[PDB]
Parts: sequence; structure tokens; C-alpha cells
Amino acid sequence: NERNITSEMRESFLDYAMSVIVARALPDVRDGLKPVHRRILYGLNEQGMTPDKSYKKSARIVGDVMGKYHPHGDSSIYEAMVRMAQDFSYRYPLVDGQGNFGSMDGDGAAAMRFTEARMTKITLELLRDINKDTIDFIDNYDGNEREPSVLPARFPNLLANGASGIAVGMATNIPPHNLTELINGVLSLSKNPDISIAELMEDIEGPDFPTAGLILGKSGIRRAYETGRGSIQMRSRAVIEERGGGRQRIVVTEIPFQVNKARMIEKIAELVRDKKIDGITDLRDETSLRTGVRVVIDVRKDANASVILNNLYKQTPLQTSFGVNMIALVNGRPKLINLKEALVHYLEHQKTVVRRRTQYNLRKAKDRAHILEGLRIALDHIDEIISTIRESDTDKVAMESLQQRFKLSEKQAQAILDMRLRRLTGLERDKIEAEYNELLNYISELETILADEEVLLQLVRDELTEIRDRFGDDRRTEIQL
Amino acid sequence: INERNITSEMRESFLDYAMSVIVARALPDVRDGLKPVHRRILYGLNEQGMTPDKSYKKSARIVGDVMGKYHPHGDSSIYEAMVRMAQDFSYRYPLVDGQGNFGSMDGDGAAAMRFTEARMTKITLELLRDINKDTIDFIDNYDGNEREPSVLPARFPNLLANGASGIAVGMATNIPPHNLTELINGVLSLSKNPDISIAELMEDIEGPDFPTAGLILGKSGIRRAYETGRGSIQMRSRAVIEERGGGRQRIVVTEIPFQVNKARMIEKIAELVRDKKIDGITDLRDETSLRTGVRVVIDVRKDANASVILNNLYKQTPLQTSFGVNMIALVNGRPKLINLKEALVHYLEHQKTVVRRRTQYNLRKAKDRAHILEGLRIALDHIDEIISTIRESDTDKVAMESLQQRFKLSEKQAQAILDMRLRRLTGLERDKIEAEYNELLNYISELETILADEEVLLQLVRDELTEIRDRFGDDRRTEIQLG
Amino acid sequence: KLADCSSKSPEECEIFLVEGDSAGGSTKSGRDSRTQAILPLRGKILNVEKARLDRILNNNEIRQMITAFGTGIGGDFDLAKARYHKIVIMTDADVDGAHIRTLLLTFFYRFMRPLIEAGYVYIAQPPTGYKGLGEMNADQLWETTMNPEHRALLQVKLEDAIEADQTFEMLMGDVVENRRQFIEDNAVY
Amino acid sequence: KLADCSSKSPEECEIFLVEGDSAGGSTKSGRDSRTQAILPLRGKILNVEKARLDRILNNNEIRQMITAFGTGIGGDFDLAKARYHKIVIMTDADVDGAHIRTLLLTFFYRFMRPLIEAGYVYIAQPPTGYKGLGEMNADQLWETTMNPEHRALLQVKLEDAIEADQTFEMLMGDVVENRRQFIEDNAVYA
DNA sequence: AGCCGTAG
DNA sequence: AGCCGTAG
DNA sequence: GTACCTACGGCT
DNA sequence: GTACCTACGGC
Ligand SMILES: [Mn+2]
Ligand SMILES: [Mn+2]
Ligand SMILES: [Mn+2]
Ligand SMILES: [Mn+2]
Ligand SMILES: [Mn+2]
Repeated sequence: NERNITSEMRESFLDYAMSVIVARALPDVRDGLKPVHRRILYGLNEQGMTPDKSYKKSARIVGDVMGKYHPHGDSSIYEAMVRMAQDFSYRYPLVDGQGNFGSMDGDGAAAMRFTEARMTKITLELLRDINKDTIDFIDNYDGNEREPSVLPARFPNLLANGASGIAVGMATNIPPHNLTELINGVLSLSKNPDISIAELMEDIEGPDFPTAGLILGKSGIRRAYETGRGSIQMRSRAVIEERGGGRQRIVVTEIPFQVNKARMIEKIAELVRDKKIDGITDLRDETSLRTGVRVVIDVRKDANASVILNNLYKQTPLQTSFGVNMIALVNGRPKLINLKEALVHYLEHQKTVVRRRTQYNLRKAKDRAHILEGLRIALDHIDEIISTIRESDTDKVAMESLQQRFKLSEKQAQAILDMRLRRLTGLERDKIEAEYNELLNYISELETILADEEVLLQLVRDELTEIRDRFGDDRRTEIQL
Repeated sequence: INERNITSEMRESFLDYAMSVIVARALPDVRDGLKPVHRRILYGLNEQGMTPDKSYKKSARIVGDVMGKYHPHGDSSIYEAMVRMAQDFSYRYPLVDGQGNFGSMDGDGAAAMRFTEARMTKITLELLRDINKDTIDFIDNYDGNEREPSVLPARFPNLLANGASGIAVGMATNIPPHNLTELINGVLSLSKNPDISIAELMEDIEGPDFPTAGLILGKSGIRRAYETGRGSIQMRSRAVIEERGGGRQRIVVTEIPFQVNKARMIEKIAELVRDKKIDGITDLRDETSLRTGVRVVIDVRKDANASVILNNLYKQTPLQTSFGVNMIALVNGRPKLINLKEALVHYLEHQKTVVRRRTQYNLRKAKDRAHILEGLRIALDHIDEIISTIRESDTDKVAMESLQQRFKLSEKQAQAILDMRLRRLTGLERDKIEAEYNELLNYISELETILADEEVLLQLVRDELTEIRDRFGDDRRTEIQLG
Repeated sequence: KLADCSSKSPEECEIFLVEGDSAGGSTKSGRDSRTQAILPLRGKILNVEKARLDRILNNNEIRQMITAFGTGIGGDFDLAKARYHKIVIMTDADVDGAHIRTLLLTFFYRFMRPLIEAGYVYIAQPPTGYKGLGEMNADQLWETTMNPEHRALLQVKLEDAIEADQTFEMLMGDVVENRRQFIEDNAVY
Repeated sequence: KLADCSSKSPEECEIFLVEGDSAGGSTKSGRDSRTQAILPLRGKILNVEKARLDRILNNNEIRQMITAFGTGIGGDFDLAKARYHKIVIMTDADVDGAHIRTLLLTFFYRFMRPLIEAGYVYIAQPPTGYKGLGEMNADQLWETTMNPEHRALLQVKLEDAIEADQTFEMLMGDVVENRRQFIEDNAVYA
């Protein structure tokens, strides 16, 4: 019929907004991922693109994701995937790429026709135990596939790699952190649910950007952590040295997070052309794969290069703010969270995942034990089994006779009919007894974990600690007072 | 040797590129009428199990597979090639089954490969039929991680049917499409007369049959093309002159020539009138819809010989176009200009080879099966000792060796037994074996007989061609008007 | 990128505004072409509540829409030169197709309100399955959305103009807080 | 799209002409930025054996190459104003890579023949294989083709002038028949 | 002419 | 002011 | 073969 | 979501 304009705007704009907040531009607090990422990673998984295997072309990988999970543009997906494989974008990179994946000069990647990708070993830890009923799968957009609602995420990905999303009516801006410090923060929290954010910052000293650099002071850090919002001052690593004959130069070896290096030098050369700064005679980019970032600024003779350094911090991105705005999806709705809350949520997720895996492990173990109980009955009375089968016309009559004669379940009787003649040799009989004995011991160990919450809790601690020891690394960003 | 004569580098480089384009890009194969991009796409749909009973797949995924697996080139090249194969106005017998916007006659570009879907047509099944019966020679792919076919089995004359066009180096190709019914009647005549003349063949194959219909003026150009492999064929649109009211008239066009753009042709007619290069045209319209098919209307000015206007329009517009026949294709992996008889000869030899190799495969396969069943009879007959032998044994190897010595079995019969499931010991399994075995021996006899005689093999090809001609054959569209 | 019909009688002429050049082609092909015109949009369009009227006139898509309709703007408008009596908004039945709708309604309200008032504005109802526009054949778009017989246009009616003003300035305006409050108020997860 | 080097010393400077924006990125990152410049080409370049002068001069590819070389063209060619004493051609090492090489050599012979005679023109030897330039990291391009101490560069020798003339005419000119006969004579379909 | 169709 | 990152 | 246009928030 | 540059041969 008809439609009021005002009612149509409210309905249509509200649908778009919610569809950008959830299901587009904000990360989930539990795995720290936005949908495109989660779909890329699940895809890499379900395609079996693990670190042991050779790379696959990105066009194939992006083709699968667009069609099975993510009904959007290939650009929106490759670009997202490119950022996941840049050591200067991601603090712990989730994709392992081959070919040109971009540089700090705002340098784009090569075409997806060319590059190839697989998982990293740490991505393995994101997806570990997903196929073991640890998280809930849901239907994809067309109902023709199933996708994860969240990933097992065996390390704190939200805080490790951070996030940025311009949503609608809100935004998020979360900085990367150091994995060793996060896990230790989680372990402290795990031992004292009432630990304070001040007490937690004894573990998490602050953000830790992939590009190293400096941080000025902890007043913005402590505000961000305790409230969710804070402003944090970043600076480059720059020293003053001599070049010969009393002349000095400035050497820059680390730049702020998310700053285009080429864009920054332009700004410097621009400020020089426009005479907005004094004392600069030369400016080169001496950067290479063999020496890393190196930007020199030659200083005019007998001129105070420290003064020039201090004015470059005022006038160039050499100094840059980061506006911490920690808004994540908690229970499917957006929320500005402090540090403790963000760790609390990730921990209750780990509890859930490990318990679910244990219960899944327990069910599958008892199923396989049940099957083997029947196989051993078959071995014990093989003469009678064969009689029983030879004496039957169909598969069904044989199945009914077995169930009846030997008190077997249907699954047991089926497992017997399906057995191959080869499984009757000396060694196959032994393998079956042996699998049984091991499975019994294993079942026992699983029930012990599910019998107590402290043993479960401790099991979580152990597995985190193992991850930390294997993947944890040194702080890069220096926090200067 | 860190130096290079500029003449030698240019010679070897250009020769490398020419040869590559000629034998691996722009020229079709005389056997299956297909170019490597096209062969890899079809082989891709098959290996992806994209048969027409399967629902449609994201084209992006298909092109992704093809690009990664067999065809290391621009995705735009692969997709556009896939597009053309799904267009009823490009392919006389279309090979791809498209779901989405796949273009129009106006040069309406098809939608992006994320927006389209696709699967095989029933007739591509006949292209790929018997691919996994050792009928054709497979080869390695570019990286050495795949196997791709060097030629499809092509159970109908695809080259002449859908035609080809390709710009290569040193040479280009332009083979028009044909009516399948005439082609098949042509191949059959050939198979009954190795010494058949081109005139006799043209009693079946009148001339090209374009998917766009239209007319062809005369059999002169056609005859030259079929005899020399080269010739010019005049394609004219289907226009009629009719009354539009009040003594006014109009020309109405309902079919245009092959490979002519409808919009661009209308530009030229509009341009002609605008620049006053043709008189008597009051209006021009394109009243084409889903419902009416094609319909271009040309309003003739009152008191103007609409037939003279019509004749000028043919003369000075794409309304009439020529087709430069230039039947070049790969024969033994070498470019050659072929007449119609050559093309039909090479195809029949392909079909003979295919059907021959399929039979040997089936023979070898049936023979292998029976050899298994014999091993199985003996097994079931002594099932009590079989098990004891298996039970008494420590390893598979020990089991196998005992079985063979004790029961006179080959290694592959002893394996077949060790793999057998307990449920095969049921009551009336002995009969299935006994039933299947005898049926097999029957089949074996049939196969060996086909290979015994050449005339029977050739008769088998004729029959399998006739089926296709009856299931897939269709009426001619293009009228060849004798004038 | 405009494709007009043949009839020069706006009473019967319709124009459809399609989302994306892919859908653009589809619709140009299946239409009636005698009374139906097509004009595609190359994705998300300008938001005219946030532009200082300087770049609005640099937007090629904006300029093309004015030209198509054959009227003017604001104080220089004329309803009687409107080349069509049905200006139909046709976008993907997904949330991005919705956003674009909102960006068009904003343009209409602040520039061609009399068209809303005249009821010359409509909204096409394409099959509300998951399948976008670019993914549909032409015959489907005809029968479901384009054919005057089977289709189902929604006509746009302008009511409390004061209320509409306040709505258009909350959802599309430069004050995020009021927008953020509206989301939180009316959020149905 | 040029990306030049630091040194103003032409003798030590080298310019790499690469295939594709895709590989241009990679080489831009793995080179010695002090003495090594880079200029990426979008696919197939113009074939100056068939094209007339107006079209050659409006072509941006050509333009960017003349400017970056700074020697001018034809009579105005001045070798003294060579900005690099090494112009290095770098393509995919497939059949299209070959073709692009022939086009570039045609341009140099007809418009900058002294560069060849002066030996300033080299051909890169990237690792042969199924992979092309766009599918390589920046380190594996340095270490194999741009690192002076590891790479192997083929210098382009011009000897018999008249033989080179007739060769370029035959392989690249507008007369197809001579091309066709050449292919037929030499085509070794292995 | 410039356009056919695989390539960069 | 414009740039960050998923979207059309 | 390679394009730039827009929305959205918050920071400068 | 563009405008689209190039080679190649035959009319
Ligand atoms: Mn884009
Ligand atoms: Mn017992
Ligand atoms: Mn392309
Ligand atoms: Mn959509
Ligand atoms: Mn290549």
C-alpha cells in the first residue's frame, strides 16, 4: 500500500546501524574478531590451510569466503586478510603470506591473483578444538553452510592485536598488547577474582605496538584501562648523532603505530619547503630489509638539533596520539569496557571452551569404548559370530541374531558386521584390546576434570602457560616516564 | 655468457611467444574445438562435480579453482570466456549454465563474478563423457601439482558446431557455427564413404547456422569456404516492410547477423540519418523486449520507396555483414588451414580412438573384477579355513603369504579377501558373486568382439552419434536464401 | 550513465533508481523501455545533511539525478516539468540497500520535498528472500519488481513535516550522541 | 610511477623496468634505494614498429621512460645525459614476459640505439619456474636479481647493424607474411 | 575504422 | 582536515 | 592491465 | 561501483 516517510527512515536506518555494530565493525570480546576475520580464519581452517601445508593462492581463499560465509565484496575481504599478515599491522600476525603484502609507505599489496597465504602457528591456537563442540555454530546467510559464532581463541586475541572500527553512532580503538603480560594478567585474575586494575597493571604495563617506539607516561594508560577511554602519547625512536666536522644529524629507527612513513616524510619535506621549520639541510630514507627503518635528517652546522627534534615532535606525526576507546561486543551488544572486564570475559570464555571440550571428549570416548566392548565380544566368540552370520539371509537378520545372541546394541552389532577379515590377525586383536585399555584410563582422566571446577580451572592455567612459554615475546614499545 | 646478441634474443623471444599463443592460447583443437582456457573451465566444472543436476555455484569460486589449478592467468580472461560459453546469442549450443546477469546483445557487459553463478549444460556432459575411461591423454599442469586433459572426448563435432574465433601471431582463425543435425548426418555419410566429395557433404551441411539466425546470400561463399577453408559469407538481417498507418510504412528488423552489436548498429543508422547520408527516415526506435524478442523499427517518410531505403541500409550499415571464413585449427599440435572434409575426418578419427580406448579400459576393468570374484568364490567356499589361516597369523603379510600358497591366490586376490567385511558372509552372497561373475564373462565377450572387428567399432560410433543427434539435434535457424 | 524511455508523457513514464552497475545492466535489459527509465548508482551516495552545499554540486550522481527528473531545487523547483510521475527507489533487500534508501530520502526531503508531497516517490519491493539485485536475471526483475501487473510499489507519504525535520536531523545529522541515544533506545538484538 | 634513487652518479645508478604494478611494489621494497630506481609497466607496451610518431609520443609508458632516462630521442639523443649507465629489463620469465622484452628492445633500438651500443642496457635473470614476479617477496627479489653480488645480468650486445634492422622489421613490423614464414621455418613443436 | 577475443 | 578500516 | 567515489566516528 | 591503456590479424 503506502509508507510514512518518517517511519520508514526510523525502521531502515535502525536496521543498518545494528547490522554495522553487530555483524560488521565491532569485535567480539571473546575472540576479539570481527565477522570478516572470523570467516577468513574459519575458512583457512575448513580449507586445511595450516602452517605445515604449502600456501594457496589468495583468490581461491577469498573466493571460498565470499561464497560460503561472507556475502560482500572480495576487496573488503582480501584487504582485511592483508592486514592480518603484516608484522607492522598485527602484533601477533594471524596469516602467513607469500608475495608483496605492503609496506609502511602506505604501500598496497599485490593483486590477490598473485599473493598466497596460509595460517600462522598462533592462528592454530585461535582455532584449536573448534571441531569439538566448544563453540556454537550457526547457519550462514543462505542456509547452505554452517559457521562459528565465535572461536575457541586459546589466547587473548582482542587485547593482543587490538582493534579499530568506525561503527554507526560509535567507534572502537583498542591498542595491541604483549602476550606474555596479558596471559600473566589473566593468570593473576584467575587466582583472585577481586584483583584491582591497579594490581593488574603490575602485569600489563601498557600497550605494545608491533612497530615499537615510545610511550610518554602512564596517566593516559591508567585512565584508558580503568574507564575504557584514554589518550596515549606515542613518539618515534630518534637519536642525535654526529656525521662529521661538527655537523649533526637525526636518525629515526622506529615510528608510531599506524603512521604512514612516506606520508610523514612528505610532511617533513613540506614543512621545509614552506620554511615552517629551521636548520634542516638534508632528509633521506635509508631504509632497507637489511638495516630496517632509518630516516636521517642532516642538521645545518652549529644548529641545535635537539631544538629541531622537539619542533618535529610538535609539527609532524613523529609524535602521535592514540585515542583508546574500548568498545566491544559483550553478549551480542556493544559495551565500553575497562581492562579487568575485558579479561574477565575472556576467562569465562576459556572456562566454557575447556569444559565443553572435556564433555565432548568424554562422550566420544564412551562411544568408542562401547564399540570396542562389542568387538572384544566378537573376538571372544568368533566361532559363534561367524555361525550366526553364515546362518542368515540378509544384513538385518544377521544384525538381529547378533543383538539377540550376544546381548549387543545395534551400533555394536553393526560394528561387528563392518569389521574386515584382516582385523582377525594376531596384531589387530591386540590393537583393539590396547585401544580399550587406554580409552578406559582416558575416560577416567576426563571424568576427574569434570568432577571438580578447581581441576578444570587449573587445566586452563596450564594450557595458557604453555601458550605463553611458546609464543610469548619481549616488550617492544618502551614506556618512558 | 653474461652477454646477448640483440638479434638472437629477439628471435628466440618472439618465437617463444608466437608458438605459445598459436598452440596454447588463441587457436582451437580440431578434435574438441576448444582452447586451453575453455578446456580448463569445462574440466573444472567436471572435477568440481558441477553437473546440471547440481545447483549453481558462485562463479568466483569456479574461476578461483580454474585459475589456481590449471590456468595461471588473469581472472578477467577466464571469467569472460566462461561468460561467452553461457550466452545463447554467442554459442549455438551453449556449454555453461548461467544463473544471473550474463549479458545482452547490446554489449551489455555481464555482472561481476561475485554476482553470477554457473554449472554445466547437458550437452557439456557429452563433451566430457568417458573422460575417466582412459580415452584421452592426461598431462601435468603448470606447477606439477595437478593433471589436466590435453583434449576432451568430445562426443559431438564441437569445433564446427559452436565455431571459433582467435587472433594469434602470424595468423588468425574464424570458423562459423553449424547445425548439429547436419554435422552428424555429415560425419555419418563420411564414415560410410572415405571418398566423399565436398558437394556430397553439403547435401547434409547446407551452410553455417548462427545462433542469431538471419539470412545468408547464396552458396558461393560457403562453397569456397568448405573447399578451400577460406571464403566470404554475406550475412543479412531479417527485415520486412509493413504499414504503420495512414499510408506510411516502416521497416521492422527481428534478427541481426552474428557478432553484431545491436546498440552500435543503431548508432550507425542514427548517424547516417543525422549526417544526412541517407534520406527517407522519419524515426528510428528499438522496441525490443523479453516478450517480443528483437524488434528494431525504422519509420519511412511518406511517399518513399521503403525498399530502396532498405537496400541502402544493407549497403551502408552493419545490417549486412560479411563473415571471413578462415578455418585454422591445431592438427597434431600444429596450425593448419583445413577444408570441411579435413575437419570431419580428424573428428571421426578422434571418435574412433575414443570409443576404442573406452572399450579396452572396460575390458581390462571387467577382467580385473572377475579375477577378484574368482578369489572370492574360493574364499566363501573355504571360509572356515580362510579365517583359521587369518587368525593363526601374526601379520597381514604372514596372512597374505599363507592364503596364496594354501589356496592358489594372487596377491591382489588375497588382499581382496583380507579387506572383505564379515557381512559378506551372509547367505545369498555366494549367488551375487556367481550371478555377477557370469554377467561379467558375458560383458567381457561383448567387449573383445567390438575390438575384434573394425566395422563393429565404427558401427558403435555411428550409433552413439545418432543418439546424440536425436537427443540434442534441433532445427536450422539461419535461412540460406538463393540469390 | 542514464537510459531514458521513448514516451515523452511524464504521466505514464516511470524511472527506477537501481543499486550498483551490475543491477543497472540487468534492469536496463528487462524493462519496458517505452515508459520505464533506469539510472544506476555506483554504490553509497552523498549525505546532504553533512555537506556544506559546496561539494554537493561536485557529486556527479547528484547532478545526474536532477537532470533526469527535469525539475530544479528548493526555491527554484518546478513539479510541472517532472519527466516522470513514478520515481521508484530500488535497492538490495539488505541493510546496505536500506542505508542507500535513507540517503536518497534525505536528498528528496531537503531538495525535492514537493515530489514526496506530490506522491511521485515510490519504493520497489524486490523479492525479500538473501539474494541481491546484481544476482538476479532480467526476467525475474521484470515479473517481481518491474511489471506493473505483478509488482508491489510502496508510495511515500509526508506527514508531520516538523516531525520529519526533527527525524531527518537526528538520523542523518552531525550530532552523533542523539543518533547513539536513538540506537540504544530502539535496539532489538 | 617512478621511484628514483639517492645517488646522482649515473655510472653507479641502475634503473629497473619491471612487469606489472604488482611486482613494482616488491622490487620497490627489496632494492638498494641509494643507487637503484624502479619504474613499473602496466602489461603490454606500445609496439613502435607499427605505431606512428604522434601515438608513440602521447603514450604515457614511453613518456615516463624517456623522462627518466633524460637523453632525449632520435637526433636529440645525448648519451652524456644518461642518468643510469645500467638500464635493466625485468619480466616474468614466461611467454608474455618474453613478448614485453621484445617490445622494450624494439623501442630502444629505434629510439635509443646508442644506449645499446654503449652497453648500458641489461637483461635481468630472475629465477625460472612456474612462479612469476608478482608472487615473490621483496627479499627473494633482492637476493636473486637486484643484489649486485648475487644476480646475473645479461648485457645487450648490438653487432651487425643491418641484420638487427631487418630482424626488427621482420619480427615486429606490420607485414604479417614474413612473420608467419619465420615462425613456420623455426617453429619446433616439441 | 575499429572490432572481434584471450592475454598483460 | 583528513585519515584510519569494512562497506556499497 | 588499473581506476577512484561515497558512509561512518573520533582524533588531529 | 568506473573509465579504461596495450598486442595480435583480417577485413
Ligand atoms: Mn573500492
Ligand atoms: Mn564370553
Ligand atoms: Mn583484464
Ligand atoms: Mn547487497
Ligand atoms: Mn606472467
